Amino acid sequence: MQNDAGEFVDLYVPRKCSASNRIIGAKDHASIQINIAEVDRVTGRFNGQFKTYAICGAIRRMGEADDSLLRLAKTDSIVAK
Amino acid sequence: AKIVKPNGEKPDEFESGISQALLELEMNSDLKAQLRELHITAAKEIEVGGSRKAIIIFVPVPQLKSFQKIQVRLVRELEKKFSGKHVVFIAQRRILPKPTRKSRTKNKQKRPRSRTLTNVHDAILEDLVFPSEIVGKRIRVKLDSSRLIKVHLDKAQQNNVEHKVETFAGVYKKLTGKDVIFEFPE
Amino acid sequence: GGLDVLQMKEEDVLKFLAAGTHLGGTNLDFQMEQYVYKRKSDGVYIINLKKTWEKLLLAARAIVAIENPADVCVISSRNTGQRAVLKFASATGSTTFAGRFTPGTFTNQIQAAFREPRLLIVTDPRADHQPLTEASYVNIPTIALCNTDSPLRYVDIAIPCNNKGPHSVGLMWWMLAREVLRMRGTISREHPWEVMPDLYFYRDPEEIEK
Amino acid sequence: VRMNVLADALKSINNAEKRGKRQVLLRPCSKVIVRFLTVMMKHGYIGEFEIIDDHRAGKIVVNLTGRLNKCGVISPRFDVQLKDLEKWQNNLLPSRQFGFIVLTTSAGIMDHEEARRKHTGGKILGFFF
Amino acid sequence: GRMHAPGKGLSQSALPYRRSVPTWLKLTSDDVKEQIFKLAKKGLTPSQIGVILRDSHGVAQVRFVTGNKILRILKSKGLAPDLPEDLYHLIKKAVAVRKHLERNRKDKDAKFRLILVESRIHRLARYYKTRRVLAPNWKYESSTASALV
Amino acid sequence: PLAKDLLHPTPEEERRRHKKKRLVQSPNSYFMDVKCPGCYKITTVFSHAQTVVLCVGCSTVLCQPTGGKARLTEGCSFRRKQ
RNA sequence: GGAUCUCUACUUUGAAAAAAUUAGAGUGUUCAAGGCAGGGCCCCCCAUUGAAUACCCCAGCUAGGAAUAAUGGAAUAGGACCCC
Repeated sequence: MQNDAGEFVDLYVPRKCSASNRIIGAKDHASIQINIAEVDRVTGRFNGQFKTYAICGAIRRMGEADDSLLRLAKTDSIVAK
Repeated sequence: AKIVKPNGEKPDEFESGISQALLELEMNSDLKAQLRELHITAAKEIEVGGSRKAIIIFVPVPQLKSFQKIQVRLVRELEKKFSGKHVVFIAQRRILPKPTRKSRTKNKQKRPRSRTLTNVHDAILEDLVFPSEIVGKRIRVKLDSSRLIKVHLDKAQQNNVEHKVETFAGVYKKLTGKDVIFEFPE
Repeated sequence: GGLDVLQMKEEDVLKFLAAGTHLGGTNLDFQMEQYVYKRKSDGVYIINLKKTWEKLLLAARAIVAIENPADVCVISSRNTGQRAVLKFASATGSTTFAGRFTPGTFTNQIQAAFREPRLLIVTDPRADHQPLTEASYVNIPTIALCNTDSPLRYVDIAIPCNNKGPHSVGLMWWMLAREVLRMRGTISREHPWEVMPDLYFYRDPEEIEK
Repeated sequence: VRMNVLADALKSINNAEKRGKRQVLLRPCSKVIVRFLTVMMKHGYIGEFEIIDDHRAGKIVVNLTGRLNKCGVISPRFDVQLKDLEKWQNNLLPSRQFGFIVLTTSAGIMDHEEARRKHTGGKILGFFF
Repeated sequence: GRMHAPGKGLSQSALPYRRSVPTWLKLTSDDVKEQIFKLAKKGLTPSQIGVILRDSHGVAQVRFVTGNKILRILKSKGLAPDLPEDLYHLIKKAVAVRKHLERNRKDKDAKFRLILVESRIHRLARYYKTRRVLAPNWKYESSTASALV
Repeated sequence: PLAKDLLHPTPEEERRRHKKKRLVQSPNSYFMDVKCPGCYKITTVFSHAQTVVLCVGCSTVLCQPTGGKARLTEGCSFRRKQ
């Protein structure tokens, strides 16, 4: 949100769920922001780069948290098809 | 015969040249008795993707089904006279404008569904791929208003039209102004 | 792991067949139907070992992403995975709850046994439902060795395997411990790991003395 | 029986959206639905959709972007003039900053903002925000 | 569901997408019309004619080999019956129920069905009068209906 | 099943589901060339014959009407066409 | 009250309409409720001194639009155009 003059008036921009584009509320304790490390092409060791994914509590409680991360890993070329 | 136009107009060099190839073919082939009773209305050559061109031989609607029985023979024989030119046979259907409340008329005859733009454009799409057959039809409405039609042809007869899918798109875009991509599902 | 060096070799698939990691019981969860290959004639569901390897490395990537290894919690309530998670915690450097998970360990701050990890790893989602449900009140992710008849109520990385069975569960904890160490600067990935998969196998008290 | 097929289309979208789905299949296809889904797509609420064309009413499969809160219809389909349009905006739209009321005017099926610029009224199909 | 009974069963035909005759069907439009005329003369309703052509002659759809439906083929030649087939079978059933109802007097189930059938007869005949298929003076009489079947 | 591809389903699901609930409805029936063991003429017979089909100008019976598909007589070989 | 064809209800404009009232423009009755008057210069003149404008359901009238919803057109054809 802006103030029609370039002034961002939102005190904090919440994280949207990487699986359902849902706003992760400040009191959504079941929410998860899991990091998935990236490996090297030639040796496959941890270099320091990782990928961030946020899944809200509703998707996680429903049981579609592992399928969402699986599809998100295939999109970022983490796990094989 | 060779060509019988509805009005008093006369064909040009190219339409007469195609008509000459039809009467010459019937004289020295087994298509003598079949090409004497049939004729064409027009024949327009258009360009396609790249440095290639194709022709569109128009046939009257009552003579369409009789033209399909010998199209598999006419296509192979006519493509020998024009090597790098594909041939198609699409009927000449008339599209009547829908009755509005401004065009002054007296006794318009209900404008049958066969003359609608939707029925004509779908009929043209069927005659354009006559060796194959439309098994399915999708409409990929993209993010903007521009859509894309996805025609699903038969798995059989694929080795005959696998190279004409580029010409079918150019012909259908020239006559109707629509984007069509052809697929062969199983 | 989609590269060429992150593909399982012949010696890895032989251990899965010897332990029984592909056998997945008679029941099937609708959330695990993508990890099962085909049901047998005796009702047993065969778990795809290739998809297990992909979820294993995906699980190992999240573990290495945790800077402090102590922030990883490895909970196993059943006796079949008690000594397996203890050797896993020592091989990596993570915490563990090998006994009975006291309710309120993650929520009751004034409690003596209070531990707030960054990544929870349970053996059986059904048998360890209390640590999973309690970890939902906090922002603690979950990596679970999920069988076919295992609910994914609070599972974030479901590892399809035969969680029940001494040789099966002990191998999975040994496989994950090796991949986590291989992704670090500890194992060369060319020489086989010195630790044998029999160190993670739970032994009944009747067979220990012999 | 199946009356007001536009209601069954937007109800299917609104439900599938809250379930977290990515694609929703609409059983009956209609030009009123396509004109409604195009306005929702031009403002960035739904993605692309393939009009599956069988030799019947036809089906549609719409992609969902997770940006839609609720899409519904106005069942009686009242006649909205250019003066009474402001009253419908306050009741249906959740805010004066977003949300649209899809109308049916002589210039075509469009939202309420475009009806103000073209200076024309008509009937009300529904809303989305 | 049904009109006069509960039940949401969907047991109907599923016509294919391809509106074309198969290549193995060599019967032309004239051959199919000759088969219909022979079958329509011997007292076969348009429903029964299409069944024989489908199961013995391979004619999957008479509408595809020809340009008209089975009833329009008979209506053009003049072999269509006076009253439609569906309305004829509803009256045929009502006479059979009423004949059973006058012998068995205390079968309240049959008396209940007679109201259901006669309700379908009046609404089906009402549709035919709007389409000018039946004369405006047409009326189903429970006494004189037995001579029409 | 949160993100399921509804446009390109596997042929195992389209073949399994009901003929009316498919993406594009298609009949589960077909036509066959029933060959009588005695004679040699080929007769196209619908799968669910629904009628007692016999050879034209003969005596042998080809099919029997049942609840679903027709029960062909013994020895009457057939082949489906497309 | 299903889908489907170029992709008289509805809608917009105009005409017409008692004022008062309501909304509202101008204006220091000492302010205000109100009024429709009154302001400026040394026998007048300037501010064409002002005394606006909006609203007036529905129905009727008029001119555009043609989406949406009804409705009609050729089937026992001499149906539409010609021929003449």
